[PDB]
Amino acid sequence: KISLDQIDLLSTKSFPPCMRQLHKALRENHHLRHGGRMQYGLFLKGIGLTLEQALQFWKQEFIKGKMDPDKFDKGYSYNIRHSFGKEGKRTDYTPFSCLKIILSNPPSQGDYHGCPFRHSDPELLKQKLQSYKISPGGISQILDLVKGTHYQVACQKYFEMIHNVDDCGFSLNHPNQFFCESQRILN
Amino acid sequence: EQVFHFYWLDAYEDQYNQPGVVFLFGKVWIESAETHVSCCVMVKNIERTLYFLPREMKIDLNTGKETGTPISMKDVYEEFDEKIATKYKIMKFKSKPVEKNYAFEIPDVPEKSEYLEVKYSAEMPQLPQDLKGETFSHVFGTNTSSLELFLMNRKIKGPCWLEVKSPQLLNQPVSWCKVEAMALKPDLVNVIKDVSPPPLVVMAFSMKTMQNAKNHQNEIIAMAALVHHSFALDKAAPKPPFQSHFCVVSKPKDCIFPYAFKEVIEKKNVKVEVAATERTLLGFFLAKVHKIDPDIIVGHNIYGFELEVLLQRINVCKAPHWSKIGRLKRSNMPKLGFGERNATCGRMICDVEISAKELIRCKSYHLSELVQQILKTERVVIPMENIQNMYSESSQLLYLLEHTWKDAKFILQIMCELNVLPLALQITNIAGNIMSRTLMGGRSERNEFLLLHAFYENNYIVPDKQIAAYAGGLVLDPKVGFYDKFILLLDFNSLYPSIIQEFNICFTTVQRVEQIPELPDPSLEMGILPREIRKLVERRKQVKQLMKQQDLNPDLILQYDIRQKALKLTANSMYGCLGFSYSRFYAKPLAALVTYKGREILMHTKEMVQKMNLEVIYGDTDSIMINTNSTNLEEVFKLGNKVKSEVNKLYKLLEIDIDGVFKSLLLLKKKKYAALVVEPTSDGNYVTKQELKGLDIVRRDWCDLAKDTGNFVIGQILSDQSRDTIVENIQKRLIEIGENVLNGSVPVSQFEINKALTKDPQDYPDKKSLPHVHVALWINSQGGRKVKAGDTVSYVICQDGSNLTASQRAYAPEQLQKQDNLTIDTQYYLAQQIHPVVARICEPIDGIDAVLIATWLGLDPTQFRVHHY
DNA sequence: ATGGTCGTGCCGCCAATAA
Ligand SMILES: Nc1ncnc2c1ncn2[C@H]1C[C@H](O)[C@@H](COP(=O)(O)OP(=O)(O)OP(=O)(O)O)O1
Ligand code: SF4
Ligand SMILES: [Mg+2]
Repeated sequence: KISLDQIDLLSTKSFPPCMRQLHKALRENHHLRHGGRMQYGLFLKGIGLTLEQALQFWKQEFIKGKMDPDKFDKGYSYNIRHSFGKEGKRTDYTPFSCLKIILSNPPSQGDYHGCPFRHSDPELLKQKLQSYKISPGGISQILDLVKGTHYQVACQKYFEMIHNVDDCGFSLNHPNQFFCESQRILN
Repeated sequence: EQVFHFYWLDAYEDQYNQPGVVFLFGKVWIESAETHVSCCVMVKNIERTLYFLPREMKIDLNTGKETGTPISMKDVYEEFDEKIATKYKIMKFKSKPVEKNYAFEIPDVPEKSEYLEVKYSAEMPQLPQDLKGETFSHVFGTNTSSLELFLMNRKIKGPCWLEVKSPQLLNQPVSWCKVEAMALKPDLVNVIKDVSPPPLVVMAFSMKTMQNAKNHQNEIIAMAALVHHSFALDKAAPKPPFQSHFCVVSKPKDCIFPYAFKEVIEKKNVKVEVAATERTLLGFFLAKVHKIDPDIIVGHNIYGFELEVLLQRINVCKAPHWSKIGRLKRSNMPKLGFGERNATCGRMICDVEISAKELIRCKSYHLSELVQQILKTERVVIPMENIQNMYSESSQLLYLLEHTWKDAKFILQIMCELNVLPLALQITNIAGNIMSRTLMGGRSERNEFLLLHAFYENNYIVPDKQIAAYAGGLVLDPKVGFYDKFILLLDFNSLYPSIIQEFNICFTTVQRVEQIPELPDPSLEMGILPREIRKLVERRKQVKQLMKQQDLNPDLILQYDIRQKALKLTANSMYGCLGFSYSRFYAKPLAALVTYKGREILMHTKEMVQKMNLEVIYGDTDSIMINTNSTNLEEVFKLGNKVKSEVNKLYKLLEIDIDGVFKSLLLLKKKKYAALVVEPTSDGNYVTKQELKGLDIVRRDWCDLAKDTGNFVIGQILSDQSRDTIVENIQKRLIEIGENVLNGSVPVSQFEINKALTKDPQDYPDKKSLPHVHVALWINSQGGRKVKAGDTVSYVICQDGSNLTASQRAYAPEQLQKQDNLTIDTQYYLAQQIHPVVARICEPIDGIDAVLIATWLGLDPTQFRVHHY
């Protein structure tokens, strides 16, 4: 279903800011750390991508990093296949829940994964939202919620005033759920 | 009466065939012939000894009931007399009570108690090892060997002069020796000490095989040997090393000798005999061995391939009197160093490869490498397949014979230069075991025999034979970087033996039942282990004192260094044997305690040195590196002396010395550093000598080109030049190396990589991913000379074009120029052999990085870092 | 058939739980 020519548009329109930042980092640096790689692979599996297209996209992006295909094949192809439950125990995996991304495995230096509303600094988040044509009132509300230790409802309000809807109508527990709810209204 | 002296050299026994007898071979003195000849003596009526531990209270074999009557010695005597003897058919025995001390791991045994010592001939059967009874709780020494019992009873420590009392003639000869003797009981043998050892006879030989083309089989076609008749074990090697020689050559089968070969032999006029078939050559060699009667046989790879092939050829050819190779008369030989040792009974076998491996560490242990290193000469290697081609010309056959003779001469020269025989004799005389077993290598046997002698001499009972695990050393956290000021290094002399002597660590003193036992009380007397290690420590100190003598020959200094290193290794192996699970004296707690004490000593020394406002940057379980941050040798020397005095004030037996003073040190990681060592010469002047420790350059699994580049980089870095010029020099050298590699002017011999084999090549399940095992498989399947465990394999990675991985594209060096589709893979060597070593070496210094190295080498930097545009 | 501690190069394997 999903092709390679609309993933960028989907990230800019439907993806939450965390995975949008991960996609931008993968596009620019042509590389990612283990946390970002795992999160992006699980999300791409969740949205509906199969093994062939995911492998094609990953190898094409790695070519943009300028390492030989053999290196990628013997280094990370096994990990990608195991992420889909196609090797080892052959156990299918669930994409990381929003609660785990917010709390579990916090990012470190050089890591772009995790919740920006909890990990990314507010001062850089201001220009990040400016790049996302976010209204100043929404930015102030998001900052106030962040100062109030509110992350799930903060992303809920973010989805609300980026989706031109007053009420989202769901409880935020999964970025895959976020994308599905965004697509249910957009499409 | 009648009595004759004797000098034994070897022993042999066979419980299964002739129980209760020991054969001794050696030299005897004859006045009429004014020379020493081989002799053998038989000792019989060797009887087993048993020790029965009486029980303080008898217990029934059903519920352990104690009636109330105390147990007397006569009760145990009656129990053995009327119960054990009848059941196991024991006819005659002698019994008497004695006193013994037991201090080993077996529990429920008092330290001092009486035992029932019963002796009977070995002909009667053997009691079970775990026998139990109404009045005795345990039995010791059920399965003691006859040879060991004889040696411990007569207190014989290695070769020595022996006196036989009341000799008896033999009705039927049993050995190929000139003189024979017989002793009824071992009580008639005595040892003397004030006689110098007699001269011996040394025989060196080697052969050249030939693989049959029609069927998979090997035959011997040429052979030569060298004999010396007055070799002395108490002096230097004689000059010349040999006095006589002989050689014999025979055709394999189908090929015939070139015409007029006998005329050429007569023209040359050398002691060479041409043999018709293989059987004639084998018979001639067997007769020659008996006629010469050698005492030491020295060769290369004798235990691995030579002896087995020779015995197999003798068997298949059915040569008469196969026993002439040994010194005993037998009919059927065994087959598997056990079968070979049994076959060569009576004659000492010395292998140059084993001795070289035990003494000197080299890149490889082939004959060519040994000649190149020890003798600094090159040896021409004749390809195995070309043997058939060179069999049609007289000149080629003569060249082959001369090459065999040269190989024998090289083996003899290497053996004489390494001084293996005097060192082995000294080690045997120290330990007290059989000297022929010493030449086979190994450290467990020597330590076991030494401890056995020590415990037997002190009236103890030794345990019967059989049928990571704890905290070790401590290494401090290094301070990675580059240092320019003078750096000290303090070392401990014989740390573990010193700790053992200081803290009286011994079996008798330490009470034990994963916990470290407490230290023994200082009021207790010295244990057996410290008193036995003190002799080795004193011997090493004496050797070092002899070293300190000035104006010595360069070869004598090297021989003394080898001797002292061997002595130090032997002394150190005593501690290691305490942690050997298969050892006869296995004791983990003692090793744990000594390691803990060493760690505590290191910590205390480090803390007390830090207390004096000095920087400590490294240390490995006995050392401390101090950054004095000075530039004059006098001040650092005075500070080192002060610290040495402060350290040595605390202890009584431990000592500390200034091992060396560095001028500049580059520390990379743990056990990996390189520095310049300052050595004074005269008039207060000093010279600097480079040295390496643990770097990737000193390893044998790297190509020589990478090693040379790393050595040059290390030499340039440690120099005193400005930091700006060294970067330019390294860049220029790397550019030149990159240009030369792609140009193809580099010799092929610089791309060889050497690796060792642990197991047999057929035992590797990952043969598809291991290159060295693949090359070993290829050379075994399609080649001649066979590679086994412990051998080294040389391989080169070449471009194959099959789109396979690097690990599956290994080939033998001889396979490269033979074919046409194989070429040197320059990319692999320039990107995975040179770059990693240089990048790791130059990591601590600034101005050099992986990207810069890649650019200088001419590679593609678009893989290492890039990414950021 | 001595003990332990340390690093370098090849491979395969795993996490996950909405709707
Ligand atoms: N090959 C070995 N086998 C067993 N233990 C060893 C071995 N090498 C070293 N050790 C142990 C015991 C030593 O006391 C300790 C330190 O050894 P090392 O520094 O080489 O020499 P050493 O402290 O015994 O004195 P020396 O400097 O006089 O040779 O490490
Ligand atoms: S709340 Fe969840 S979906 Fe929203 S930015 Fe944070 S991690 Fe992403
Ligand atoms: Mg990786």
